[PDB]
Amino acid sequence: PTVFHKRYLKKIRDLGEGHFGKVSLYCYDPTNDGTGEMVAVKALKADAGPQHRSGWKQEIDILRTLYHEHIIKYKGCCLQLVMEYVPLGSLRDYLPRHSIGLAQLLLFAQQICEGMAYLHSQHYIHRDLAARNVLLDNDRLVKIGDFGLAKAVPEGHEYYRVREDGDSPVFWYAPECLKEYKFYYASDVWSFGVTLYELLTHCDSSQSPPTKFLELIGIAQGQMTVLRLTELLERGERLPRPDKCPAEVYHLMKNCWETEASFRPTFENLIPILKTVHEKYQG
Ligand SMILES: Cn1cc(-c2cn3nccc3c(-c3cnn(C4(CC#N)CN(CC(F)(F)F)C4)c3)n2)cn1
Repeated sequence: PTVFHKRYLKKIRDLGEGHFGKVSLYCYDPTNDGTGEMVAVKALKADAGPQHRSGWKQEIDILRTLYHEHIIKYKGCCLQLVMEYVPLGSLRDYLPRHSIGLAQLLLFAQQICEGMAYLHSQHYIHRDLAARNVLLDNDRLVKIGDFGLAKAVPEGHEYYRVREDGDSPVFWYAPECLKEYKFYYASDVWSFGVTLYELLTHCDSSQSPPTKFLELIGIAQGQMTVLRLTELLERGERLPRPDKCPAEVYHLMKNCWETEASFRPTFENLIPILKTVHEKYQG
């Protein structure tokens, strides 16, 4: 509802970009003095089609109505999406550069669950839960930073019917997404399991989910990369145990990766469990 005037928005640097989105850092200086507040501004790339353009207002309305300590703060519009600047950036860019302890990773893991549990309680599915969409406020504060794929689950259904795209993050997806094209709340849990794997590997590119699943599938599979991913997943093949990752944390990852969606923990279930595991490694 807040209206930011384009003239006061002074671009500083580009922060990140997706297939049809771009996020840039701006100083909103109506004067020109030190008061100039730092804002993150998200806009639609020129190439975006009318499907992604129509679902952009819907994105803006999702973040508009989400108020949670582990969800990026919405500021207003100028359409361009004005949000808070989350100082240390994505975990994907941060972790390969800063060696963070196991205890802190488990703490970040917990906060992702609280934001995710809150999101699910508002009847929304994220569909893009990955380390790149989790922003670092400080060494003890994390936030879900992008909702480009987020969708409301229709009232009388337990899943959203997904429209098989090219920009879909298939290496973060559960088999029911890849095979039946249904996105359950339990499908975000599968992705959290992947995100936890990313945190535990410090977002190292050589150990990333696409790197690991392609070493298994092969890089010359024609139109069959998704199909071969589905069959290895249904054969019970999973990402390896991140080196130094606790055995119990791995079993919790593996349990987020149950082939049967119903056998997976909810985000609510995960919070008491991660709080305990964190407390354990905090000592
Ligand atoms: C020191 N330092 C701070 C930052 C910083 C701060 N903020 N504050 C808000 C957003 C960001 C980001 C940022 C970087 N990538 N992203 C995305 C994924 C997500 N969250 C959005 N995606 C782009 C599109 F699709 F939305 F357009 C990528 C966001 N980076 C980077 N280095």
